[PDB]
Amino acid sequence: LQKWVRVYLDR
Amino acid sequence: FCEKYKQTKEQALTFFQEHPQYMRSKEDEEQLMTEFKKVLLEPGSKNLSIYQTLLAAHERLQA
Repeated sequence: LQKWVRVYLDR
Repeated sequence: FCEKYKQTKEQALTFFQEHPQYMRSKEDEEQLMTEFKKVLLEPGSKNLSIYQTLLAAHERLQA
């Protein structure tokens, strides 16, 4: 999950 | 920010329970991450929830 959250928060 | 994070993780979890193939399959997870970054490169992607972003990315693979 963490990779999805960390990519999303950097958009 | 810390609460915003826990809530973004929860939303992501629900999408992956709705679409269990992605947490079972390396190739599928890869294709989805490729479309996910492409959605996030769209103008106004800041306005999407993570659920909306994940669903858009999955719909781009169903296309």
